[PDB]
Amino acid sequence: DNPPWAKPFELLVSFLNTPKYGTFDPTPVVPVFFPFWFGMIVGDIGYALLFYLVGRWLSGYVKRNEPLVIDLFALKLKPQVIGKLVHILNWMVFWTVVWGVIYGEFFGTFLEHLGVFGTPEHPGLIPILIHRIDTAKTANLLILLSVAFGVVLVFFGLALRAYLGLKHRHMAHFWEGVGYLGGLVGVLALAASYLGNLQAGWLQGLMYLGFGVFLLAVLMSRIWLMIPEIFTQAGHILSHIRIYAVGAAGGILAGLLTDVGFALAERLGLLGVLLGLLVAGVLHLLILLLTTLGHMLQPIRLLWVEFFTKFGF
Amino acid sequence: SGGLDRGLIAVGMGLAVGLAALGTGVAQARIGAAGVGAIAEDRSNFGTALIFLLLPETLVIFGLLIAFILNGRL
Amino acid sequence: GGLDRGLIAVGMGLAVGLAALGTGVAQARIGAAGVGAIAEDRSNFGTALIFLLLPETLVIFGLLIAFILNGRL
Amino acid sequence: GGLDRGLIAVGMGLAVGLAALGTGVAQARIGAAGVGAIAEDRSNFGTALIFLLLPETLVIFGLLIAFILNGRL
Amino acid sequence: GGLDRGLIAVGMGLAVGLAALGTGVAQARIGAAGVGAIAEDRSNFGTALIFLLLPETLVIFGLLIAFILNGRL
Amino acid sequence: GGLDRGLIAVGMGLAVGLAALGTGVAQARIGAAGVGAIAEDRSNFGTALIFLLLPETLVIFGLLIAFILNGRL
Amino acid sequence: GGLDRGLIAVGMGLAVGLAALGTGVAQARIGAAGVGAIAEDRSNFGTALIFLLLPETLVIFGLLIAFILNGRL
Amino acid sequence: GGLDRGLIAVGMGLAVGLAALGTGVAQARIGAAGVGAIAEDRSNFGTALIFLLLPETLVIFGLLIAFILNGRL
Amino acid sequence: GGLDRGLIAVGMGLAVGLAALGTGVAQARIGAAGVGAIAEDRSNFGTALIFLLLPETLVIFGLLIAFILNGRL
Amino acid sequence: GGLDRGLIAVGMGLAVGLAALGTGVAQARIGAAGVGAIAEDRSNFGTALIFLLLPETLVIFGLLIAFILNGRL
Amino acid sequence: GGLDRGLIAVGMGLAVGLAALGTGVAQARIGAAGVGAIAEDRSNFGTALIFLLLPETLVIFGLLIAFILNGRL
Amino acid sequence: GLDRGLIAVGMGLAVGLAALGTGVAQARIGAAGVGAIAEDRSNFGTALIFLLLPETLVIFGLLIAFILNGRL
Amino acid sequence: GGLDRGLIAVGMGLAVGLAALGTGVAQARIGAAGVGAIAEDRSNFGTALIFLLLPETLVIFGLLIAFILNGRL
Repeated sequence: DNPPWAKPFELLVSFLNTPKYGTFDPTPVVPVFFPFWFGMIVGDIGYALLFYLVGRWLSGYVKRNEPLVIDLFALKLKPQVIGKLVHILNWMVFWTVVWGVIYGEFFGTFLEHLGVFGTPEHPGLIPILIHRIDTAKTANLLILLSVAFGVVLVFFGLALRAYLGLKHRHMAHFWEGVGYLGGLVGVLALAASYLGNLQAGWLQGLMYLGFGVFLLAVLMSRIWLMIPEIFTQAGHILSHIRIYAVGAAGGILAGLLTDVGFALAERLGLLGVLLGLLVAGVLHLLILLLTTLGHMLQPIRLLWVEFFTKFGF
Repeated sequence: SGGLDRGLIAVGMGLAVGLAALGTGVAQARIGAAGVGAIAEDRSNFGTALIFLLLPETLVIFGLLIAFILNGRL
Repeated sequence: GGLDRGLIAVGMGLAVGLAALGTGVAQARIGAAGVGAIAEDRSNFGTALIFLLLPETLVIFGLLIAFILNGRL
Repeated sequence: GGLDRGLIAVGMGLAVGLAALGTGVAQARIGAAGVGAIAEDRSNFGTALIFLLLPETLVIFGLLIAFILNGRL
Repeated sequence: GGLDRGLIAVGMGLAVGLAALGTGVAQARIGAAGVGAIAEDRSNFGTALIFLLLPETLVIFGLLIAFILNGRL
Repeated sequence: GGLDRGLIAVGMGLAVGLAALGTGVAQARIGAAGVGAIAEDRSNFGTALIFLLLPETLVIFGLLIAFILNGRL
Repeated sequence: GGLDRGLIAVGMGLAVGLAALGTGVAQARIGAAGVGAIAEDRSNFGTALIFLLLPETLVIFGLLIAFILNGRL
Repeated sequence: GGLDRGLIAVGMGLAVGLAALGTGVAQARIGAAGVGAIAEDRSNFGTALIFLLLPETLVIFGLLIAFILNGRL
Repeated sequence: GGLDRGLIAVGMGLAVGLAALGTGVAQARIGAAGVGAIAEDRSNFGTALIFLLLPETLVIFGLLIAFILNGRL
Repeated sequence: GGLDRGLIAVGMGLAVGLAALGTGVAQARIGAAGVGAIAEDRSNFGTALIFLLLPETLVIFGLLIAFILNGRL
Repeated sequence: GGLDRGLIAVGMGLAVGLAALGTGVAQARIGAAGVGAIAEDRSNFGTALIFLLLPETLVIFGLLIAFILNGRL
Repeated sequence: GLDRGLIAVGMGLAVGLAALGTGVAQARIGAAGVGAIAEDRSNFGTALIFLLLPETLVIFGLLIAFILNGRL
Repeated sequence: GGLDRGLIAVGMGLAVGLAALGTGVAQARIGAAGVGAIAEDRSNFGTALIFLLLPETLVIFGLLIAFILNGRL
């Protein structure tokens, strides 16, 4: 039982095993999180328009509700899976365009021939909030954003495990969740201190308190499982950098493809703009086909592993 | 505005990307071989085989991340 | 200009690359076994995915030490 | 300067070559399995082509790293 | 102003990367055997996980050496 | 400025050589499977030839990078 | 001038990393055989664990040499 | 100075050596399959020889790069 | 001054690491065979231990060379 | 200068060595298959010898490149 | 003393380490076959021990070269 | 004076890699020959010829080493 | 003036070590086949020992070149 906004993501949740009953439903988490960092990864408004065209074709199939059969993958989704996929794709492409606004470089570095968006050297054009290719501020900012998303998911999952242990009288899992939360808070404080900052005495107390909470949880659940698991949880926190790395990869692909296109058009022909755009579009389609599957897998991979293995399942 | 340090940074990021791609290819070799065998056997294992094939891409992804950080230091 | 900057970059790249290579070497064999188990039983997905995602701690440590070196840059 | 130029050339050559080596390592096993499957069934051609063309992303990443380095030149 | 720190970082990268490579080499075959045993019986998950967590000592000692060298930095 | 040209040559040689090595690594297993299938069926010569000639894109890109470095040279 | 300290660090890192690599190479096949035996009999744990823990002497010697090098400077 | 000629010699040597290594890696398995085929049927000789001589294009490209470098020096 | 001590340490680390690598390479297959024989009979324990500990002479000689280099260091 | 001839020697030696390594890697599997075919029937001698001596073109090209480099000396 | 002394140490370490690596590579397969033969018969102890101890001549020659370098330096 | 040392490095590298390649060849060739000997006691000569054939690469490496030593 | 003695030492060590590695690679499979034949028949020890000791000529040539370089020292 879910609201109609979360009904298509029930497919993604129920693709895996059913909940073990008396357990919270992680279904509404997916519409909150998955399209957000999917759009953060893509940021390519032209690719988003391509996705919207694909969604329009799939909605045409919904009108043509008789099944879509792809013998290449042996896939049969007559009304419901295709309707849910259309809903998911539209909800996802919305945040793709929204994060592409911050990712304002449109369909690659198209600013060379006629600059619509504007670098900070050109305030007359429309500004871009995050400079994409610049590395001084953008790299640190997006790495910290990914780390913050990982911390938010870690806190939510461990708090949910603790609450489930309280409700189900599963107190061992409650102590595990509390100790993991405290230990990871201490590890985050230690990492922030090691990044380089003064006033480390106040972070030292927080790290000591987190380590004490973790030590209490080890004294409760002492049987050989705790500290390798918390190391894997720290690695799971670090695993969220993917949403920046894949996005930077996509931006570099699009920018260098546009650079090759404008090298063909502007620098040699001065009239072969259409031919250069055709070559750039062909390369863009090839790159899109090769990379889209991984770019859409990595966020749902992050959810399915990181949040769900902690929460239950 | 650097000198030979910029070239050494380029060497380091090239090594990082190349060896990360090498590790990803090493994983994808056996995983894709098993996946193609499963596809030829059942033809319904496409989702699992494709997911298992696309999972090791995180290695080259993070190598590219480190190279981009090095280009930031460049 | 300091050559120590570029050499720290070289060491960081070596660490990341060889950690990724080790994780790939592990994940090749583990993923092959996992795909075999999946094709066999269709219900071994949890154990197969746990065993496949477990050896990523090597590249996790490698990226940690790389970020430490980049901070000391 | 020129020493930085030559070292950048060495780095981009290493990146492209090792990415090509990794994709060759993947495509060896994948192509062997695909050729066997096609020789058996002759209907697995599309799946074999997909599984063989997917590893090219590593070469693409190495090439773009090399092109970034060349743009620095 | 000396380039000693860069060579220290190179040593750190070599140690961490080769330790991670060795751990991955061990964990490949050990994980394949563990996944096979899990698919066969599934009652030996404790031993399968123990024999996979055992080779982590190599990368642990690599981390120790890197920590020592980073303290020397 | 001689070291600039020399290191450019080293980089382009490394690129083309490692691209050729990756193509050879792929073509080993691909050609073995192709020769086996051709001996078995005698009619799948075209598919085997296509799968054998397909992974030469790596050495094509290596040659492209080498020629770019040559133009820089 | 002198770069002895960083080069000493390079040597120490090479020692520990290659010792860990050799131990991982041994422990791969040894642990696979041990997992197979402990899956078959569920009572060969003592011999399997002894045979797995014996190759760690390589890492022990590598750490001894690394400690000697660290104490040298 | 002489560094240009020395390192361009190193680069062209690397190119031909690694191209020859890749061709040998391919021709090992390809020639083994060809020898098996001609031992079995003794009429697959043309296709076996074609598949064996086909991966020599990599060492041809390596010789091309080395000849370009030799003309440059 | 000079790179004397650092390169001496590099040679020492190379000797220890490669000796340990060779020992691990031998002990991998030797220990796998020993574990198989122990699972078969459980009376071949002494022979398996002798055959497994026999290739430790490689790392013993590596440590001898290491101690010679450390004494001259 | 004082480094040109030595680096030319390094390049030509590396070219010959890697070409010999590649043709040896080819001849390993090719000669194994050839001896396996001869043991089955001794009438395969001419074709087996042709297939074995065919990858000698790799070391021929390496020797030609090394002779060209030695002509520069 | 200086660069030459350290490079002499590097070459000495390379010689002993690679000789030990080659002996380990040989002793892996030889000891595996010997342990199998002992498990079958146990009357093959002399032949198995002889065949295992013959590859030690490689380390013997490596140590001879290392002692030659020590006496030279 | 570093030309002499680098010439020695190149010579040693050439002969070492040639020996490595011939060891790689003779591994499988000798294994196949020894396996064939059990019935092929009559055909021992063919196996010996097949094993001794890859020595041409050591011959070429030694030729290059002799040339480099002459330049040395 | 020195500074080349260490490089000649490095070259001699490389020659000896790589020749030993090649002979180890050969003697691994050759001695495995020899031990199998010995456990089969116990009468072909002459042929097995001849084929096992035959590839040692590679180390003989490496030692000869190392002696030449030692005389050059």
